[PDB]
Amino acid sequence: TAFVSWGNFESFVSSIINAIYNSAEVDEYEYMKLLVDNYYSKGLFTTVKI
Amino acid sequence: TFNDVKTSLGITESYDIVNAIRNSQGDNFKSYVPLATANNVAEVGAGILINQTVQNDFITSLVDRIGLVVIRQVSLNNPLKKFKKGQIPLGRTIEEI
Amino acid sequence: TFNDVKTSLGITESYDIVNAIRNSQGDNFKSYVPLATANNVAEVGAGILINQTVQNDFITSLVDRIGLVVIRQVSLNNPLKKFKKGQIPLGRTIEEIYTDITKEKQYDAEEAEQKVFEREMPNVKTLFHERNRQGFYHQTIQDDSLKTAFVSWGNFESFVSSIINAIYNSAEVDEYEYMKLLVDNYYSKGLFTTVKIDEPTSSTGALTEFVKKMRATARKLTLPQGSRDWNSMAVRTRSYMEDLHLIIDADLEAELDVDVLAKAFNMNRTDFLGNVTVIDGFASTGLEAVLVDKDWFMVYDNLHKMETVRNPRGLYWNYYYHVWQTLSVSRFANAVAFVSGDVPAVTQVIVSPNIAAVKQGGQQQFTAYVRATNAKDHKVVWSVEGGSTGTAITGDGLLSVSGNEDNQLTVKATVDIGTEDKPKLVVGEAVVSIRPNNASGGAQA
Amino acid sequence: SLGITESYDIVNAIRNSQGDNFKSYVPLATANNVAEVGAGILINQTVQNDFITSLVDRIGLVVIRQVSLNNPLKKFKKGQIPLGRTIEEIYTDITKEKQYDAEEAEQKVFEREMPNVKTLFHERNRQGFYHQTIQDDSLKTAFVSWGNFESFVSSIINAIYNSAEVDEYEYMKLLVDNYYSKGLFTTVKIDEPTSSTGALTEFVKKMRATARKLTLPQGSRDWNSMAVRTRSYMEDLHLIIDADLEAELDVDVLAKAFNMNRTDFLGNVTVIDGFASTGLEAVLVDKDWFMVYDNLHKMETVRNPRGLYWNYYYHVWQTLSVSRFANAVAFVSGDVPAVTQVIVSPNIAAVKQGGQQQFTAYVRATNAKDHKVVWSVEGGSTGTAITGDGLLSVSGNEDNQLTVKATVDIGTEDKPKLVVGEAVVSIRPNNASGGAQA
Amino acid sequence: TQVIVSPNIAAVKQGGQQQFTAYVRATNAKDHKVVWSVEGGSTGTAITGDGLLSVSGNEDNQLTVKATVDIGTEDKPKLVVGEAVVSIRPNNASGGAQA
Amino acid sequence: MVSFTARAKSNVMAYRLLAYSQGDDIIEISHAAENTIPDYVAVKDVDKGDLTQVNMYPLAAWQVIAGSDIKVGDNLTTGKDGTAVPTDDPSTVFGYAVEEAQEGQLVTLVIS
Amino acid sequence: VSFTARAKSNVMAYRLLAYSQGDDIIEISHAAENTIPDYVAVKDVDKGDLTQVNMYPLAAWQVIAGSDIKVGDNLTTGKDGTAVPTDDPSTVFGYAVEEAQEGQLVTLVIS
Repeated sequence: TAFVSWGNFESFVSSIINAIYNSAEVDEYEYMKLLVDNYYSKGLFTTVKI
Repeated sequence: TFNDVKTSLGITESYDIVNAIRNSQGDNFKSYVPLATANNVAEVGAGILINQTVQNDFITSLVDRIGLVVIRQVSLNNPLKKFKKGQIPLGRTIEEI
Repeated sequence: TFNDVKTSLGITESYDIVNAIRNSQGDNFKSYVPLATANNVAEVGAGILINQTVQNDFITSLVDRIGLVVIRQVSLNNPLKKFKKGQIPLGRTIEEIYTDITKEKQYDAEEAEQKVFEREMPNVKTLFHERNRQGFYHQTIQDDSLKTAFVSWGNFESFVSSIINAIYNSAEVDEYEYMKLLVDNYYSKGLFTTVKIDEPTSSTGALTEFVKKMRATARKLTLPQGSRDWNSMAVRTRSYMEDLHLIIDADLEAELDVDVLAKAFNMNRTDFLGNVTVIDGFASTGLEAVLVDKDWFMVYDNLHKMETVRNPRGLYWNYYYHVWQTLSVSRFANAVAFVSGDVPAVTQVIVSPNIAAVKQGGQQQFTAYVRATNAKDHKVVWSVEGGSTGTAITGDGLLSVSGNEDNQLTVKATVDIGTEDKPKLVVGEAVVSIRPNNASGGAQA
Repeated sequence: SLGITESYDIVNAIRNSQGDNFKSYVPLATANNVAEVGAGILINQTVQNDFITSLVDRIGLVVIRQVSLNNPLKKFKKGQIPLGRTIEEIYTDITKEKQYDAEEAEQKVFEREMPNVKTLFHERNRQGFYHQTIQDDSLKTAFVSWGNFESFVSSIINAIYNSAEVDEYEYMKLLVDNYYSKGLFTTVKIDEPTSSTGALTEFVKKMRATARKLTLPQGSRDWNSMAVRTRSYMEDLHLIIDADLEAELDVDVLAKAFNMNRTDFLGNVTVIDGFASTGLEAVLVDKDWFMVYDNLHKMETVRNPRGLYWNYYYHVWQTLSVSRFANAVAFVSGDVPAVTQVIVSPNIAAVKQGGQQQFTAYVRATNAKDHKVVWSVEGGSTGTAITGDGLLSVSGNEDNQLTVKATVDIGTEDKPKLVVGEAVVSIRPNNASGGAQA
Repeated sequence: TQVIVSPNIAAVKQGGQQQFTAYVRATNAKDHKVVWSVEGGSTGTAITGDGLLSVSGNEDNQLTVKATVDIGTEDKPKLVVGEAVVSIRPNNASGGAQA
Repeated sequence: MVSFTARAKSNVMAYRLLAYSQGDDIIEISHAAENTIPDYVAVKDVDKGDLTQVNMYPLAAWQVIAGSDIKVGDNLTTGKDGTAVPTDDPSTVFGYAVEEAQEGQLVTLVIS
Repeated sequence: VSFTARAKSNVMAYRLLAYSQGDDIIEISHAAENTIPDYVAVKDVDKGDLTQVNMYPLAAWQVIAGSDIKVGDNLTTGKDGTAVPTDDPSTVFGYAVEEAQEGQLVTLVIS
C-alpha cells in the first residue's frame, strides 16, 4: 500500500535484508571493541602511562 | 493519520533566514535579495519529516503526488574483520598451548 | 535625443587629478607633468556614457564616425551544477527512504518453542522533498528597431545572440544563489552538525587547529562501520572519501594556501581531504567550510522551457524562459558546518522515529540524540505535551499511553542550557498518533 | 466528515444493538472502518502505512469519470451549412380536382392554375462559444503516469462538449416555449391532470385521439400553423413531456402501462425536465418540426508563454428555429383563450390593380365553437376594401402596400379581445384604364 | 437533509474573492433561506449575504464557509449546516483603508 | 488609484467604516463614530500602532459589516464599532443598501 | 458595478431618477421636483420592468432640460424628471456647462 511500483517494492524488501547484515557487521565490530574494553577492565593489558 | 504538524517540527530557528533576507540592510544576504522565490526555498528546502497533502495550485482539488522514491542503500562493514581467524563448526573449545 | 551633458556624469571624483593636483605640487606627480595632452587623457580617458555628434576638426560640416564596435561577451556557469541530480516530469514530492539497523537477541531454544511467529518491525526513517521554485526570465528583443543601431550584419547577429545569452546566464546566476541558499537554510534551521572552531583568519595556530578538525571529521565520516551522528536524522551511515565535498570560500583557501601549504614539505598531510570547491558566500556569521556528502543535495529539475510569442503589430518577440526546480537537502546524507565564533551548547536534540503510531495501552521508547557541540553535559528532560490523564513518559523514553487516549501526542525531549534565570531550551519533538485498542476495554475488573 | 449532517451514528447504532435491525453487522468485523471512509474523504488527509509507520500509503489509482451529457433533442438536428445564413423552406400544397368535360375543354386548353406554394425563412441566430483554460505544466504534479495525465486533459474538452450539449438543449426548450409564447401551437384544452384519476384518462384520450389525427395518412390542415394539408408519421411523432406527468400517466391509466415500450401510442416519448411556461403540460410534435442546423464547429486554441497555459475556445454557431409546416400540438391546462390564432390565406400576394385575391382565414379555436371572421383592409390610400367572405379587390390606382386582416374578437362587447390574423398584399401596377362602372 | 456548498476546496488570496453556492436538498416543496457564515479567526474576513467570500488582506488562518438553513421553528432550532474549507494564498501586496 | 500613507490609532478591523484625524504629521484612522458619515472603509486589519495606506478612488459601493439586519434599499449610517446600520435621519446617511444582510454579514452599499 | 432595479412607473430616457424600496428590489421612478436625483435614465423602462443601474461614478451627466438653461446655471429637478435652473442651495445637484432651450439635452457637472 506504500508503493505504486513493483520496481520500488522489491528494492525496499531487498533493503530490509541488507539491514540485517549491516546489523551483523555493526555488532560484530562492537563485540570486538568489547573484547578490548573487557581486557582493559580486567587489567590484563600491560599499561604504558602517557 | 496525523492531524496537525508544522514544518518546524523539532527545529531550532537560529536566525530565521526569511527575516535575514527581506529585512537585510547591507549584510551578506544581499545576494539572496534578487532571488524571486527564496521564501519557497527557505520554507521547505531542508526536507520535510511528516508528509502533508499539497493541493494543486491550478485546480485546487487535485493532490500533487510523489514523483520519485529514492530508496537509500548503505553498506556498513566491520573494520576489524581482518583480525578474524577462521570458522569452526565442530567442537566448542579452543586450546592454546 | 540628448542635449548637453558633462563628461563626468556618474563620477564622484575623490580628487581632481587634472588641475587641482598635477598642476599643483612638485611631488610624485612629476612623471605626468611633461605630458602635453594629459588634460584630455584625464578627461575622457575613463570612457564617456553619452555620445555627442562631435564635428570634424577641419571640415566642420562633416561628422566623426564610430570606427569600431566592441561587443563583449560573458559566459556564466554554475560551480555547483555537478551536484545536480536529474529531472522530474510528473509528480511533485520525493520519498527518500532510509532503512536502519536493528538489535540482536539471544539464542534460547526453550523460549523459541513459543515465539516462532513473533514479529519485529524494521527501523525505517523517511524524509520528503517537494518542488520549491517556479520562476521565469522574461526577455524581449525588438529586432527591426535594432537594425538602426548597427552597420554590419555580423555585429547585428552577435548582439541579438548576446541578449539570448543574457538569459541562460541569469538562469545560472540565480540557480547558484539558490544552491547557496539551501546551505544557509540548513544552518538557520539548525540542522548541520556544528564543529566549533576558532576564526582561522586570526591566528595561524587557529588555522592549523582547524585543519586538524577538518581531517578528523573527514576520517570520521568515512569509517567503514559508519556512525550514528553527523547527520540530522541520526542514522548509521557511511560516507565515501571521494564523495565528501568541502565547500570553502576564497579567503579560507588563501589562508591554507599561503600559510599551511607554503610551509609544508609533505603537502598531502595537511590537505583538506575533500573535493574542495570555492564560493564567496555563506552569508550568515562564522559559517564556513561546509563538508558534505554529494548525496546531500537533492536538486532536481522540472521544466526548462523557452516559450516565445511575436507581437506582429509592434515588431518584437518575447522570450519567457521558464525554470522550475526542486531545490532541497537530504538529511540522510551527513553534513558538517565548521562554525567559528560562539555557538550554543546544544544545537539540536534529535529524537526517535517521529511517527510512532501507538495503540492505546501500548508502549514506545523514544531515543534522544543530543547534538552537543563541546564535550559533555545535558541530561534530557522528557515530556508528554498533548493528551493526558494516563499519558506519562518516564525518565527514559517509554510512552505508556492510556486506555482513554485519543488525541495525538507531542513527545518532547528538552535540554536546558545556559542560565538558570533565563533557561534557553533545545527542544526536540516527536509526534505519535493513538489508534484505539478495542480489546480489554470498556470497564475492567 | 466535513459537511456531513448525520441523522444518527451508525457506529453507536450497531454497538448498542441488543437484537434489532443492526444484528447483521454484529457478525461483521471492521464495520467501523467502513463507517468512516465509506462515503469518501473530501480533502485526502495523508495516511501513514500500518506496519512501518514512517511510510506513506500512496494514491494507487486515478479514476477519471468520463460521463457524457447527451442531448435528447439531438436527433432532431438536420445537418450543417458551411456557407450561408438563411434557409428557404418551401412547400407545395393540394390543388382542386376538376371534372372531366370534353365540351368545356375546347377553350381552356391553356388555363393557368397557379400552384399553392408557401415559404419559411430561417436564419443563424445562435453565436456562442465556450472557454476552458488548461495549465498543462502545473497539472503534471498531480499525475504520475502519462496516461492519467492525458485522460484528464481530455476530460475537460469533453466537459466543453457536455456544456455545448447543455446549452443547445436549453435553446430547444426555448424554441418550444417561444413558439407557444406566440400562440403558434394548436392548443388542446385539458383538465388539470393531477387533480383526478379521471382527468388522467381524459389526458391520454385527448392525446391518443390527437396522435391518430396527426398521423392520418389522409392529411389534414388543422395542426400545422400555416394551415397546409400535411401529414405526420407515427415513427416521427415525439411526445415532449415532463417527468412528472409521465410517471402519473404510465401508472394510473394502465393503457400506457400496457404500451410503455411501443413506438405507436403516441410514442417516441421524450421526457424533459419541464416547460418554463405555465399550462404547457405536453407537446406533441413531428421530428421535422425542428430545423436545428450547424453553421460552425471550431476549436481554436491559444498558448500563453508567460503563464504556461493552453486556452481553449470552442465555437458553436447554429440555426435554431422551428418549422411551421410540420404538425404540432400543445396540450394546455388553465385559463385558455377561445381562439389562439387566425391563420390566414396565401400570406403574401402581388395583386394587380383592379385584381382580386380570395383569402381564407383558418381559425384555430379551442372551444370547438363557430366563430365569425371580420375581414378588413388596412394600409393603402385609395379605398381598397374586402368582402365578408374574404375577397380582396384592389381599386385600380392603388399604389401602397396593403395589409389584409382577419379578426375574430373572442372578447366581450364591453372589453374586446381581438385575435387578429394578418396578411400583407403588394400591388402590381396595371396600365388598364377603368375609372367607373355601371 | 443536506446543504452542499459549491466548492469544498477553495484557495483565495489575501484580498481575493470567491463565490460559494448553496445547494439545499429540501425534501418538502418549500423555499429555504441559506444563512452564510465564515468562521476561522484571524482578521475580519466576512462574506456577503448571497455567498461571495471576501478574504481580508491579513488572513492567515484556515477559513471555513458555513451555510445554514433553519428548519424547525423559533425556540426549537434545527440548523442544517454545509461546509467549505478555504486556504489562503499570501498575496501580501495591498493597503489598509480604501475609499 | 491614488494611494497615501495613514496610521491606525485604534485597532482597525476589516470591513469597518473609518474616520480620520490629523495626527503627528500623519493622517490617523480609526473606526467611525456612531451615527455619522464615514470617510474610508477598512479592507485589512491594522492594529493601534500599525502604519498602513489608503487607496483613493470614487468607489460606487462599499462592502461593510452590517451592524444589524438590513433590507434592500435601506439608508445606512454608522453604528457601533464602525458597522453600518439602517436609519432614517438624512444627515447621517452616507449610502444605501442594494442587498440584504443579516447582522454580522457583509452588505454592499452605494454611496450618496 | 451595477445592480438590479425594478422600476416603478414609466421611466423615460434622460430623465432624473430617484430610488425607493418596496417588496425587495430597489424601485426607480422619476425624481420629485425641487430636489437631488439619484440616477439618469439611459433608456425607457416600463413600470414593473427589471433593469440595471450602471454605477460607474460619473462626474457629469447628460440630462434633458425642462427649461432654458444657461452656462454655469445651478440645476435641480424639474417636473417629470427634467432638469431646471435653481437659486435655492440643497436642491442643487449640479450645474450646466452647456446652454439648452427646452427638451434638449444638457451636459451638467454634478456638484
